[PDB]
Amino acid sequence: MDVKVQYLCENTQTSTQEIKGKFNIVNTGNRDYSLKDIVLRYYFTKEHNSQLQFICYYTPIGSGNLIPSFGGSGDEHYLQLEFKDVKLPAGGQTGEIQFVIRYADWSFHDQSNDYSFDPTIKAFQDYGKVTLYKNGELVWGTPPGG
Ligand SMILES: [Ca+2]
Repeated sequence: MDVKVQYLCENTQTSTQEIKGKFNIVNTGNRDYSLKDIVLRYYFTKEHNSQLQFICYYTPIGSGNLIPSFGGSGDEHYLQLEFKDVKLPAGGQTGEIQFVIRYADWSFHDQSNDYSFDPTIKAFQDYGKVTLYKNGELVWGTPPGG
């Protein structure tokens, strides 16, 4: 009855320099939004202190309209996506948001200890391990320990 996330996994290897997959944010409710009001989080544990980097090679909403950051710590750590003011109508969707998370020094992740990693999902499906927040509330998904 509100926005939700679909996910698929591209890089399925435990050990990799790039976490890689796609998101799709679908507005299933009756209210149009601006994406500027929506926060997405993909939870993963960082194995290194090198700078973490987000890269989106394609999305229909334009990659320049994404505002990536990293937050939390330990088992609460995540990639966060925020957005510029891009309207997302009721019934609409972003379409694919490709994502890669890598280190500036090209260090290897261990994905096996990442809460949001699911290598068995190769086609988009509604996915509760990536969260959305809006208006200070959790509106989609379950965060770690949540
Ligand atoms: Ca990890």
